[PDB]
Amino acid sequence: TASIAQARKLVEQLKMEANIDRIKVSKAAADLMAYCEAHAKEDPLLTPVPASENPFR
Amino acid sequence: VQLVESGGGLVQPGGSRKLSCSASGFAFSSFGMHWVRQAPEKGLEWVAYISSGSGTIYYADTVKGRFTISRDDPKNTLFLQMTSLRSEDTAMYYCVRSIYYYGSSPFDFWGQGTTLTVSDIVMTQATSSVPVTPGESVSISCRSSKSLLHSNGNTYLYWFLQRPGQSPQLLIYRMSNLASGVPDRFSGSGSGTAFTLTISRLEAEDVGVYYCMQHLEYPLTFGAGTKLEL
Amino acid sequence: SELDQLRQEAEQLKNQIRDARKACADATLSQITNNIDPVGRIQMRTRRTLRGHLAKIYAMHWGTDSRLLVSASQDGKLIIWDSYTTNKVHAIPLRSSWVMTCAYAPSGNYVACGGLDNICSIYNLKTREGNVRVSRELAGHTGYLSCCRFLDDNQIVTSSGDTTCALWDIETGQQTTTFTGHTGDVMSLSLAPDTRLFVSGACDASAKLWDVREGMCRQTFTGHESDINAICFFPNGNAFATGSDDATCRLFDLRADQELMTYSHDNIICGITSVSFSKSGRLLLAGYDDFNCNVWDALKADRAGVLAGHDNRVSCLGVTDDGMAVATGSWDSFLKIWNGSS
Amino acid sequence: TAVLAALMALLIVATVLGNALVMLAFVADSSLRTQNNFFLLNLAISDFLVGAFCIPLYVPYVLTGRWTFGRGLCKLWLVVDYLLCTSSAFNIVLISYDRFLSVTRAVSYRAQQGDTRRAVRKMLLVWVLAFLLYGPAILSWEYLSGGSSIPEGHCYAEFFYNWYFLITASTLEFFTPFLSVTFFNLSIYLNIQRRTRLRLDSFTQRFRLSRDRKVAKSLAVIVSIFGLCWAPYTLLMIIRAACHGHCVPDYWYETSFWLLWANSAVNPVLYPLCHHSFRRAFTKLL
Amino acid sequence: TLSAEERAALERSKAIEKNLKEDGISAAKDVKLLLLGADNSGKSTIVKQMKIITGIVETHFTFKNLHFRLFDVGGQRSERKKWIHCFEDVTAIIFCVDLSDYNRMHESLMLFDSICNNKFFIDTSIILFLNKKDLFGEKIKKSPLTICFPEYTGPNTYEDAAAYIQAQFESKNRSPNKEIYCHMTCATDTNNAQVIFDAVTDIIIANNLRGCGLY
Ligand SMILES: CC(C)CCC[C@@H](C)[C@H]1CC[C@H]2[C@@H]3CC=C4C[C@@H](O)CC[C@]4(C)[C@H]3CC[C@]12C
Ligand SMILES: CC(C)CCC[C@@H](C)[C@H]1CC[C@H]2[C@@H]3CC=C4C[C@@H](O)CC[C@]4(C)[C@H]3CC[C@]12C
Ligand SMILES: CC(C)CCC[C@@H](C)[C@H]1CC[C@H]2[C@@H]3CC=C4C[C@@H](O)CC[C@]4(C)[C@H]3CC[C@]12C
Ligand SMILES: CC(C)CCC[C@@H](C)[C@H]1CC[C@H]2[C@@H]3CC=C4C[C@@H](O)CC[C@]4(C)[C@H]3CC[C@]12C
Ligand SMILES: CC(C)CCC[C@@H](C)[C@H]1CC[C@H]2[C@@H]3CC=C4C[C@@H](O)CC[C@]4(C)[C@H]3CC[C@]12C
Ligand SMILES: c1cc(Cc2c[nH]cn2)ccn1
Repeated sequence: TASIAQARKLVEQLKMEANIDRIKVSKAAADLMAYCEAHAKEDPLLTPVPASENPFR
Repeated sequence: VQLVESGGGLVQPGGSRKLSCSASGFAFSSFGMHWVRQAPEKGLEWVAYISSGSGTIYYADTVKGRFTISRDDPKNTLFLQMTSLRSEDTAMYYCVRSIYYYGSSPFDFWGQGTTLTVSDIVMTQATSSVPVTPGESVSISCRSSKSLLHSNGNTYLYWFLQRPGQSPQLLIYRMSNLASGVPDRFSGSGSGTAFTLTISRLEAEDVGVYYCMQHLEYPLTFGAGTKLEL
Repeated sequence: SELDQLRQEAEQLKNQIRDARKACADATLSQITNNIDPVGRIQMRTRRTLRGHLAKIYAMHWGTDSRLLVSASQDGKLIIWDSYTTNKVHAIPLRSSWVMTCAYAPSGNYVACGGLDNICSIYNLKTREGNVRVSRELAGHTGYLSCCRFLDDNQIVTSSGDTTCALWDIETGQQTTTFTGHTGDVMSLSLAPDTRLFVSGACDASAKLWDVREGMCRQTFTGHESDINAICFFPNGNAFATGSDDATCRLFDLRADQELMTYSHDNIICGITSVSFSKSGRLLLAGYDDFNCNVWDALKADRAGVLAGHDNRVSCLGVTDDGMAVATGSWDSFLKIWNGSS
Repeated sequence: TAVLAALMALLIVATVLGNALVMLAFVADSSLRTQNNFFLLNLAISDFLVGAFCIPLYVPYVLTGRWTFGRGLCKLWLVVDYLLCTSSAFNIVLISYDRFLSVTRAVSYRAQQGDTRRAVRKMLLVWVLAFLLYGPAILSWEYLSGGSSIPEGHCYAEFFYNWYFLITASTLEFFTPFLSVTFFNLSIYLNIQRRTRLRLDSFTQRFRLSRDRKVAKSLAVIVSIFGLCWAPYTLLMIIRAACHGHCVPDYWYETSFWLLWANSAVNPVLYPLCHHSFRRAFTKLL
Repeated sequence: TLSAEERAALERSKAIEKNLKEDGISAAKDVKLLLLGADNSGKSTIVKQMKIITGIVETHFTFKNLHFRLFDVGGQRSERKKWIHCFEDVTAIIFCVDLSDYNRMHESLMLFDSICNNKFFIDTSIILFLNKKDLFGEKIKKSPLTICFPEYTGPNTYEDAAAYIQAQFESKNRSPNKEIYCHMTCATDTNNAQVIFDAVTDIIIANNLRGCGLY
């Protein structure tokens, strides 16, 4: 009775995942794009800092 | 962690004496060791330094050539061989451990000291004594002839507290950091050559003499010391 | 009878979720980010080379001060480096040399590691004795330890090859919560910035989102074709990226509950070992079996640059908290620090 | 005339950069720190200075026919030239002795492999013994035998026409090293053949037998090239000393003279290039 | 280095670097062996004098001035190809096969093929062990070898039956550069340490010859 016990748990888990609220992909894509734009200047790898401000000269 | 000194006592002028510092409860071979002396009714004076691994040895000018500092790592014993002892050498000699890596706290533990009786950046603490009352905020000032701020961003200024009858204890290391086991009421502030130790909500235990030491370069020099009295 | 009926209901639920995800898939991230300008060519130089490991480096982790880092090698040595000076701050001899993961506590007082010995060992870096000592050995996993991350000085999350993740109370040495549901070996985990959620990637080619406090799986992310080896949260916590053996990296969204973008190239046919984001999240850096680290444009899925400075697998990488530099560890026993110049 | 100048320049070019890559690869790679890797560096160091200091300085001696650099500088060149070639011969014995230990004392060789303290100590002994063979002899021959028989404008060893010293010096410089290299490379072949014989006593067995033959050809070339470059000059010096140059053609001496320096250009091809660890380092740099 | 504390910090780092080299030199003097085989193939007691030093079980012993470290990975029930690359720098692989178990005989053949042709063990030699050869000879009388190998058509004698099984495993090796050291051992056999030492010595010489540039 191992398979039948596992089947009940797997079905019950899928119910929880199917009841979540999902936003549109366009809404989710915009938020990721917005965060990158807002923090672009404080990203040293994206925009390398002048050598005076680089600890790894 | 324990540091017990022995070998001190009354000696004749021009004689020789061997001071020992036995270490227990910590990795002795990992710590550099200093000898610091304090003349009776005087401030602290650094004597010698031996690094971990015995590779680097420093002496104060007043003792260089007469004193020899050595360590025995397997026995966890620190030695100070003294020769041609003068009346200027009459002091209490303290054994001080100090480990050096990024973010370490040198001079964190001091020994009880041994008494010997014989028959350069200038650190200034102009205020010898300060009358204080419990629960009131107190500020102590220290000055240096040279800027203690290094190009790496560290300001190598240390604060010590020597309560009456007790060995010195580290309060502030590198001018702002609070030593382990020290209440948060102590705060170190400074810039360039002028430094301030602020003690908010002073208590009975804080009564004592406060010394500022520079570790920017050798020889390490101490201030005169500021005494707090009720 | 009952078993057959139940497994049919699972298929209906899977179709319900797939239809639900397709309903909210109105647009594509590629379409959204078409207008924005590319990041250009990302050129990074090796500022530092950390030498001293005498075997394959398997893991590295930056400290929160963006200066100290811990690396693990199978020479049985945990080393803590001062990256500014290349000074070695500590060298921790490991009881078991088969280490696969290492973690630096955000407080800086502890480091953790563990591998094929099925143990997560906690090391105290700030002791009155002046040496690093083992403070805790977390036993309870029945498979190898693949990843570990501190939440604080008292809590750590570990993923294992026994298909489970665990949340541990370090002071008591017991796992308070066990996260079950993966059908394969869990190879990696990433903590959300608020440390309320964490994602894990397993060898069942799926990524599961777990609630730390509640202790259950909130969402499951599929789309990879082979074992997931690496996983990393987006800096705002609303997305994560994975790396698998199918030579692809995928960006999954938590709120949209689906994949948003795939980062693969036709020349790339090797597995991915490590993934990380830049501070703004615009760059996705991935380590590969072909000895290289490819810098991707996270929004546009363009290969921005290549870090080619290792003669063996890039086994691990990490970006500092301030975003100043990226470290790469490799099977050639070297660590390298990279950043660009104006 | 100009052709001879180009050939000498080519030998200078090949010897300098050829032995420089071995030194460049040794510095570039930090994993090349086994005692064998140090010994190959020492051979490269000895041969590098031959093509950079000795051969370039000797070019005027051939084109002009007279030594115009002075009596004092000639003694320096004689000592350096005899030191480097003697050290090059002693390095080859050191490399062959190293390979002899790896096959025979395999357990102990691997235990002591990577011990840089022994490698540096054995490297120093090569240079110390190399100097003691010709250093004191060249410097103190004029000051102990009376005058100098070397005509003004000529630069060669004081014992150039001596018969008793040349045969004795060459015995400890080439005759003993050549028999040692022959003995060492022969014992490697016998051990490999014997070990494979017990192994057999398929596709795998064919490959192992083919590998042993490839080593045998590699071992034979090493002994042959070292013998081919050094034997003519070493024999000519002893023969020419007996007849004082009457029985030896003048142009024959120079031809055998350049064979020893030609050995400094083939050594990088033999030991480092055929070495597996150094071959990867060459590809890594280029 | 300029600061007084930085100079002592640099000295501490140099002292650490020196100890790392000393540990690595002592570590390189050990012969690391990966122990593989079936679930019950005699790998637990392959050497009598060895002593143990869910996880990886490491066993070490010293034989004729050579230190052997044997790692048993049978306790790892997880996916092997996720952690088998941790042993890419192993000196040799010891594979144990039980000749008295026909049911697991075909299990060993497919297990041998994957390890022999693994991408991380191309140049790694294998010391194949065929244990319980005395029980195989006793059991070959009533039970013919054709039960486990239907394609076997040779004589039913013990000498040929054991040789056929050995040839089956060596047929899995598709790389001419790999050398397999097969040995027929009993339960009461007490020279397995010598067999490993003889095989490892041959492997070391091949490694040394590569190290000295002859290969
Ligand atoms: C790299 C290769 C080409 C080097 C070749 C070296 C040999 C073949 C060349 C270089 C130097 C040349 C010698 C230079 C000087 C002399 C002395 C002269 O009175 C006879 C010719 C003779 C003896 C030349 C013979 C050929 C020679 C020995
Ligand atoms: C005319 C002479 C004096 C010029 C100098 C030649 C000698 C002294 C120079 C030239 C090449 C140099 C070597 C170049 C590379 C290395 C590898 C390094 O890990 C140790 C130092 C070492 C071994 C150097 C030692 C000194 C060296 C051999
Ligand atoms: C072991 C090896 C490296 C030692 C080498 C020592 C060499 C470099 C030293 C020791 C003796 C020195 C020689 C002593 C005497 C003379 C005679 C003088 O008119 C020219 C310089 C000259 C020729 C010196 C050249 C350099 C010299 C040969
Ligand atoms: C013209 C004459 C003087 C040249 C003499 C060459 C001698 C002095 C030079 C050239 C090669 C040098 C060696 C090259 C490599 C090493 C290994 C290093 O770890 C220690 C120093 C050591 C051992 C050097 C010692 C000095 C050395 C032997
Ligand atoms: C007076 C001297 C120069 C004449 C002797 C020349 C020959 C016989 C000497 C010079 C260099 C010497 C070698 C130098 C170094 C070693 C390494 C040592 O571990 C074994 C002996 C060995 C291999 C020596 C063997 C003998 C040797 C080859
Ligand atoms: C013999 C001869 C020399 C001098 C020489 C001959 N050829 C080139 N250089 C040096 C050492 N041993």
